[PDB]
Amino acid sequence: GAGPVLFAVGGGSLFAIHGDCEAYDTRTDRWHVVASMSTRRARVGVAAVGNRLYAVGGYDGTSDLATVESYDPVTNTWQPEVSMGTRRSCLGVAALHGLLYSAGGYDGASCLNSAERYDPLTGTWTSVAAMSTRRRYVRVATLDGNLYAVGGYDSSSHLATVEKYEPQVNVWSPVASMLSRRSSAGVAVLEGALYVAGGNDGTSCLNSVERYSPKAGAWESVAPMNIRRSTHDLVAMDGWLYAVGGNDGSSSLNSIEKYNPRTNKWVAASCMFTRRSSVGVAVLELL
Ligand SMILES: [Cl-]
Ligand SMILES: [Cl-]
Ligand SMILES: [Cl-]
Ligand SMILES: [Cl-]
Ligand SMILES: [Cl-]
Ligand SMILES: [Cl-]
Ligand SMILES: [Cl-]
Ligand SMILES: [Cl-]
Ligand code: NA
Ligand code: NA
Ligand code: NA
Repeated sequence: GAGPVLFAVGGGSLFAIHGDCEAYDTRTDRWHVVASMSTRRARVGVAAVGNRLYAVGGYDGTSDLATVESYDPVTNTWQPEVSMGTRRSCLGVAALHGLLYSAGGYDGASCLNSAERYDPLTGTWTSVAAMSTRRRYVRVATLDGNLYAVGGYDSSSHLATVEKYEPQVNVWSPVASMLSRRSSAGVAVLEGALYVAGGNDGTSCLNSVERYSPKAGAWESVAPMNIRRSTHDLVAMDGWLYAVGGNDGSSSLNSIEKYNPRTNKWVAASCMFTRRSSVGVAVLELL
């Protein structure tokens, strides 16, 4: 065998919030329309847990959502799940030891530093230790058994700071700060390194990319993307990085580019049907 399939869920465009979804087949470089969600969700957290898709929170054009829904690729369908304790748009979402974490975001009034976790067996959310920082527009990714919360926006500054959640003790700890301030960046783990691509640093949309090694605890610059992207998403697929959707500062992107770390190079791929900024992305193993 089963191969990786990329899923672009929700997002927005000019004056639009999407509920539709599409899937990218790496073998054929082709996109396929898949089941639409029950709710329109942009700025949604999307994570794969148990080879099932979870769309967490988001913004439906009027409200910041607490609701969650789930995608079954076998039947190609979505279903409701238990809602979070907080409404969260612009959040980070990741899978860790089989549990689904939601960190940071915006509840309609404040930038959140809180976090909670979902056990899909019991369908239950429990709060977890809060981050040291309010992190709107945060991204979250799992590396070596820890959660990494990357950049974001407290109510006033764009952040270059990073935290990591240790679940053995339920504690957030600082991580070396990135070389750049970034909100709405794309974040993904590839061959043991945490890649952060694009984002907005408070001044412009970024095409720069950096990566973090936990062994050293150090950040290192990497080839920039071909297109400046904020609110896009980043995912690891079959040895490559895929940067999906986002915004170049004016137009919502349907563009896709992929990063080969052996050549340190970015190359375009087949673009989506829909333009999706603040899009959720995840990878399933399917055959
Ligand atoms: Cl399918
Ligand atoms: Cl976002
Ligand atoms: Cl890992
Ligand atoms: Cl700032
Ligand atoms: Cl600075
Ligand atoms: Cl990833
Ligand atoms: Cl390859
Ligand atoms: Cl375009
Ligand atoms: Na806990
Ligand atoms: Na270290
Ligand atoms: Na490839």
